[PDB]
Amino acid sequence: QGYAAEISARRNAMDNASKNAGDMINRYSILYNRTRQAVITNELVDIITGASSLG
Amino acid sequence: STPITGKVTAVIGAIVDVHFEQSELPAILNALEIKTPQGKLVLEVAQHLGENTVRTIAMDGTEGLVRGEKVLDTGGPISVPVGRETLGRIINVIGEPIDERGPIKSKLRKPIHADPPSFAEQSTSAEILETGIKVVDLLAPYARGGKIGLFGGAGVGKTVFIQELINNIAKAHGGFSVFTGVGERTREGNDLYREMKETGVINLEGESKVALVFGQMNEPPGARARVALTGLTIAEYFRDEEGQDVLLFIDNIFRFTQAGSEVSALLGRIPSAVGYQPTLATDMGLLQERITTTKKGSVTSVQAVYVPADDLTDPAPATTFAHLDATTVLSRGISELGIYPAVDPLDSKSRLLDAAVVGQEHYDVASKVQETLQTYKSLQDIIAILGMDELSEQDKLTVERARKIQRFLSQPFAVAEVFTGIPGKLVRLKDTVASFKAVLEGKYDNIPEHAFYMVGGIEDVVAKAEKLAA
Amino acid sequence: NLNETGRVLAVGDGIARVFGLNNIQAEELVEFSSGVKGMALNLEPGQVGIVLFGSDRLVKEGELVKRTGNIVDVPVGPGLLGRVVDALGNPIDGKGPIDAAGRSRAQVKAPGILPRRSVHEPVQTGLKAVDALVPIGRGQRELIIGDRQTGKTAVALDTILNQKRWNNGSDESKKLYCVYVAVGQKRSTVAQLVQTLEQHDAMKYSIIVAATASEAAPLQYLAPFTAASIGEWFRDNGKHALIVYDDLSKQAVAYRQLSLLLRRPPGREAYPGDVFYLHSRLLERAAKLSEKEGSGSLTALPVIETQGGDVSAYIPTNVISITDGQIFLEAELFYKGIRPAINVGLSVSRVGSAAQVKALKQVAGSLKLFLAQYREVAAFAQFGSDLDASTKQTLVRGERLTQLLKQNQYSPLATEEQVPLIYAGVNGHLDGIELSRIGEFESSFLSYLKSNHNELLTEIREKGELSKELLASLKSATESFVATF
Amino acid sequence: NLNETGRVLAVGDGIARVFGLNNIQAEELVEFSSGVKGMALNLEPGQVGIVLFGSDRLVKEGELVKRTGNIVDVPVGPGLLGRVVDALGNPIDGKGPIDAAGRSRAQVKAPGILPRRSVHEPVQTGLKAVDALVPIGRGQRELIIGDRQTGKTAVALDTILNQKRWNNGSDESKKLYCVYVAVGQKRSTVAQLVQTLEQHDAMKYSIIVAATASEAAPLQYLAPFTAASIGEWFRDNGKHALIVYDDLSKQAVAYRQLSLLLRRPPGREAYPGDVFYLHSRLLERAAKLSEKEGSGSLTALPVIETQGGDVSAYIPTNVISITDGQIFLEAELFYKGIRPAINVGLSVSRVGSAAQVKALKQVAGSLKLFLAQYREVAAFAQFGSDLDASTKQTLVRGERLTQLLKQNQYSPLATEEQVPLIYAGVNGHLDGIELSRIGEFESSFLSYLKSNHNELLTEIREKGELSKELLASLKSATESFVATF
Ligand SMILES: Nc1ncnc2c1ncn2[C@@H]1O[C@H](COP(=O)(O)OP(=O)(O)OP(=O)(O)O)[C@@H](O)[C@H]1O
Ligand SMILES: Nc1ncnc2c1ncn2[C@@H]1O[C@H](COP(=O)(O)OP(=O)(O)OP(=O)(O)O)[C@@H](O)[C@H]1O
Ligand SMILES: Nc1ncnc2c1ncn2[C@@H]1O[C@H](COP(=O)(O)OP(=O)(O)O)[C@@H](O)[C@H]1O
Ligand SMILES: [Mg+2]
Ligand SMILES: [Mg+2]
Ligand SMILES: [Mg+2]
Repeated sequence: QGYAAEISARRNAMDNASKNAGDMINRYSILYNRTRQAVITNELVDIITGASSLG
Repeated sequence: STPITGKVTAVIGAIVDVHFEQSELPAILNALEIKTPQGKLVLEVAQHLGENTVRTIAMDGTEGLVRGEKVLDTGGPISVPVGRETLGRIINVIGEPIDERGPIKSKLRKPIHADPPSFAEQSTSAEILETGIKVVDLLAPYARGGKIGLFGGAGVGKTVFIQELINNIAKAHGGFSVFTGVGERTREGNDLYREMKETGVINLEGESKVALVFGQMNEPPGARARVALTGLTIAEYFRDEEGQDVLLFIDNIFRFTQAGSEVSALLGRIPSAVGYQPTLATDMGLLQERITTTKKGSVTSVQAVYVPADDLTDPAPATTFAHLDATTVLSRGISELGIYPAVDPLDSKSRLLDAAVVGQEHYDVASKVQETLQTYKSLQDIIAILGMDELSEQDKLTVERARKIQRFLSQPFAVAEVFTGIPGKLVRLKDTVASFKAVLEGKYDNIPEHAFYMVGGIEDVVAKAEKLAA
Repeated sequence: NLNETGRVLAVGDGIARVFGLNNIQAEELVEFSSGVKGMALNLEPGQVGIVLFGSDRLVKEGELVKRTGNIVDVPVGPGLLGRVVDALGNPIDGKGPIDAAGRSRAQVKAPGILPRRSVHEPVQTGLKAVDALVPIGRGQRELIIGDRQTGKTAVALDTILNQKRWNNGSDESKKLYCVYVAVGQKRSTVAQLVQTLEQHDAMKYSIIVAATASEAAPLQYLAPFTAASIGEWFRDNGKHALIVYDDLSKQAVAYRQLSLLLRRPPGREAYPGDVFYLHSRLLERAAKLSEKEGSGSLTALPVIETQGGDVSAYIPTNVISITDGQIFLEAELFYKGIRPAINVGLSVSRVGSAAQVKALKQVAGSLKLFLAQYREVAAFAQFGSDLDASTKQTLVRGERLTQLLKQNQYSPLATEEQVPLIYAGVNGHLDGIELSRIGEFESSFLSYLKSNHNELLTEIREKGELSKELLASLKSATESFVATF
Repeated sequence: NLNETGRVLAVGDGIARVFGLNNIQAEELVEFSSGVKGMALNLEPGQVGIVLFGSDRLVKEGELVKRTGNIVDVPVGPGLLGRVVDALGNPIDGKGPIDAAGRSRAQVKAPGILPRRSVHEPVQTGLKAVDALVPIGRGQRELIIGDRQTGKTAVALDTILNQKRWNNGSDESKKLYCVYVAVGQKRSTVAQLVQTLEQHDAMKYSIIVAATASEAAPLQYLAPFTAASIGEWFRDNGKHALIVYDDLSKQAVAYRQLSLLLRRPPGREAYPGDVFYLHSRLLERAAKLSEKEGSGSLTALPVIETQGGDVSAYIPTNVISITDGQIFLEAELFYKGIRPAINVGLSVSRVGSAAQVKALKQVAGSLKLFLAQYREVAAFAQFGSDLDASTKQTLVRGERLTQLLKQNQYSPLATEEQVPLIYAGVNGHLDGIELSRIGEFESSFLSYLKSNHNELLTEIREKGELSKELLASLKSATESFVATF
């Protein structure tokens, strides 16, 4: 009887874990954008600064 | 003699501008000389800005150049010594002896710059090359007369690796070898020169079977960008004129691009993506094309590649893959575990990885080992989140094996004996395949994992497992 | 003269700026005193920027240069077949002078909106995982995108070899001439690639446009267009030609180099704005001409190399946007054993069944389903037997269906040999068989049919369809072999 | 007229375009009418680019300029010992003129390939975590990379303090002179550092070179190079030297400033193309010389400042590639109580045991390997599952070894005091002791030997190795103490 109570709790434990971990993914995935865009803009700045070189 | 005089007009870093007279301009890729009290500062033509002005690249320290010193046109690209005369001697980029052995008596002087062999001259081979390293001979075996690449971040084991190859191929090779140090620790050369004497490869009062070309990192951007060519030229000679097997060791090849990357900005080149110069693919190309086997002679090349920030997406490493037949990628994630040489079994591939080359039996055993190590890495998310007990009977049995094979790939090198304390061990390919085969069949599921860590032949595994039990 | 001639003002970086030629055309070729040729891409009021096809060591200051009055042109026609030429179109194999039936400009305008037809002629690659899952069509632009050392060339390479089934035949509207475009590859590789097609008798209908890495940048720039025309020839004359660009990634790098050295505006990742106009003006050249135009067709299989699966990069995004489907390949899938590692999940084809044999379509419509549900329930396979029977059934199929797609290299199979394997897989006649013997199953099964049910195979090859009679006859022959097994 | 003189055309931001000077050399020192000196880096026909060592509010258009005729050099010799000089080598401590024996240039060629010796001489850093895991060797360059406020300087500083054990001696070949190179730091800090050295009578064998932030960019740039020449001196006269750069990260920023201002095109993140060549021709200058040369040597402890723990950065990677290993320091380990926070996982020494003391080499063989297993077990016990005897045994010891490595700043420990502690650790005599006890255990155990078993400490010290007899006594001395209390 106390085995049927573990599975029941463990079924709830991993349910919220998937919800938190899952929702955590929708948060880091946003940080992956701003960080992707940052690298694209930064690499672009050196390219422009190397060409804007005059006297 | 009828030399062409010139005069320096600008000096910026490793970039020197000379102003010649009309009708007296030297073509691109021509050497120049400027007399100094200390020595000679060779220059190399790069561009023609116009108005009788040429831009060169300082082959040495630019400090001490006076606005308008008279430069002497060499009349041709940098000349390096060739022939068996260069055997057993150390040579810099300019082709001058730097071992205190007096002048190098060469019958010929061939320019460092030359065109790549013709598509017609290209000769394909399928012969295999036996080194003695299990993880290699079993997975990605090197080809005789082929191009090898040793990829790896900083402190992974690229040097020790290439050093062992010399301790197992060079003596065992009835031909000639050429080592070229490009952008590395001057001290590593020293130890090398010392070992070549002690092994017997280089004899000061006798015969030698290898030449030495160094253009280390202490040298300016000019030198490190052409030292690779200097040593290539000496190899190529034994290739066509001598018509015999030759071992070319380059370390490191990444400095070739980098060095050029430093000066590209000063030569008025708009920096390409990642800061590298636009002329990356071509330069990296005009070097690898020359390093190859023709119908005149065979050349086995072992080039160690550096990986900036352990990033393989970097242009420098990325471009180099296409110029290699056998690639031996080293992962830092493998070093940290203590398993060495930190060779990545999945990412490392080879050309001779074919049944019709290494044998049918050899291919199957190699493929099984790869699939085992893959599933292992695939279950890494379960072995930490659910334990080992949750795995199935087929899984646990595989996992254990994957751990044994993994540790079984490690091998003690006689070169890094000072690091491991264990005497080097050279395993034969014929025994190597027979070893894993046996382990794949489960014939040693009783033996402990620690009995496969840092072990040569399969016999030693059983011997070790028995010595521990005592 | 000053109008037909010019003086070199400055030379370097494989680009020399000349003064004069006040009547020179855009992108026109020119010839220097030394012998090396080049083409002017930039036409400035004062000077003219001209790229080099050879070392800049030959070109000096003040040197004289004269016009050629001709734009980049390459000789086309059926004489090239079995030869190996460079970007310009000269011989490099040493088999003598080429016999072309005319020339065509490197730059040709793509067929208009009206002179085309919906692709309907399948391009059998001989790859089970391809012809079953991602069907390719004559005139389609299917992209072979994937990381390094994944099996991108394998896909194309097998395709070419799988053409001996029709090219050695008599009918022309059935054949398919193959044009491979080596860009940025070392000579050693090309010499081998060629040597493989020969040991298989494929050079008989293959054209190699080699553009080694040591060659000047512009060569690697013109290679794809050069080869493009060569194949269009076949297309215009009412035939079928398959051209594989391996790889466009290297081409862009070359072009970037020229553009930067010429001091043109640098964009994302140092690529000029016209980089997209480059590939779009290349891929759109391949299509399916209508009945009035000649019903001719030109298929394109462009190859793109990603850096760690990053399909979001600049170049890849451009190519993927233009093509009509991808054959995404992953190294990981390769390690597991699944070879060729064609990620069914990503690999797609916009044309689809439109260009696939109905004989295989009748057994492939469902194969995309099972595999689809298999990728979803793939995590369960790692857990104990506590899995219900419903999901378990999926695992039984997937393991086996995935094991069937595994096809050795250099071993293409005709449709007549694919259908029998797919039909036995879909219904589930292998579920009872061990997942270790699936390999030998294909061998012994094919040999069986070719000795006892040869009449069935030959009817599928000719008709190309499966009638209710065959569906029953094929099932009976299968259940018989599975039984005796 | 203008051959030896020149008139200023423009001036600002520490840069001065002077006209004339058609006989000045490359990188030659010059003097303006104001009194302020300068350095010529850009040689052009029109004008000469010069960088100022001082403020530029004094230079004005049309001012006279004179040349020195000599390359920027600095005074060298024993005299500097205990003195605090600046880039140029002038006294800034206020204790009289610098009595130098010779003068050497700033830029000196690295020692030859022929005149070298493999590193075999240890460098007692007094840090157990260091001398046990990543030993230093006379002639190598051990990096000290880490974020701000971690303990980079600490490692270096303690080293100098530890040298007092031999510098007060009579033997020369055993001593080790120290050269601290403050770059980018504020005068406040430098003052406090030099104060601390004196509080330990460590200033007498120490030379300090100051290049505070306030000074001109060219000073911060030249500081390390001149400072190196100072140390090279001992290396040549058959003595041993120990230079510490702190930090090259600032030096590159400085050198970046001259480039940008001299209108020199930037590479990545504005750093000059040859930024690598900045640290390469610096670190290579330190190495072990041949017996013919004097058996002299120069050790280097470069310091770098990462941002957010990002070692993948531009400058750091440039230096990691040159240095013979690195002592990674993590902020996170510092709070956890690991002080000094040396990450063994990432800290390595390329010279390895060759440099380590022979005695200490025996007691700790696979210790680094064991600490690797500890982190392996420590991460796996995170699951919250029970552990067997094996995984808990190593977990017990591995946890205490990490606690034994913790050592307080300003507290260098001799070799005779490190061996015993490590001995009792690797074996397993601490396993049966509580964690918060390891602390006082160290001090108590030492006091025990210094009182009773002092003979052994004297043998380990002189011999430097462990004999069959010495192990016996040492074994019994350990067990006897464990029984006590
Ligand atoms: N279908 C296959 N069956 C077995 N082996 C294969 C198959 N396809 C590829 N290989 C293996 O792949 C290797 C080369 O792969 P491939 O040339 O297809 O990748 P690629 O796209 O050309 O990568 P790269 O860009 O490096 O050329 C060979 O060593 C060969 O063993
Ligand atoms: N071994 C140690 N034990 C305890 N605290 C320490 C130790 N070493 C250094 N610290 C503390 O860390 C702080 C900063 O140390 P340290 O000066 O070594 O950092 P740093 O690397 O020099 O940073 P910065 O370069 O900014 O000066 C000091 O306040 C000091 O008290
Ligand atoms: N066979 C080996 N076993 C264990 N460690 C090794 C082995 N070979 C090299 N190493 C480690 O790698 C270090 C040297 O790295 P190196 O070969 O210079 O790498 P890189 O090519 O990245 O500079 C040595 O200090 C040693 O610790
Ligand atoms: Mg190395
Ligand atoms: Mg390919
Ligand atoms: Mg500090």
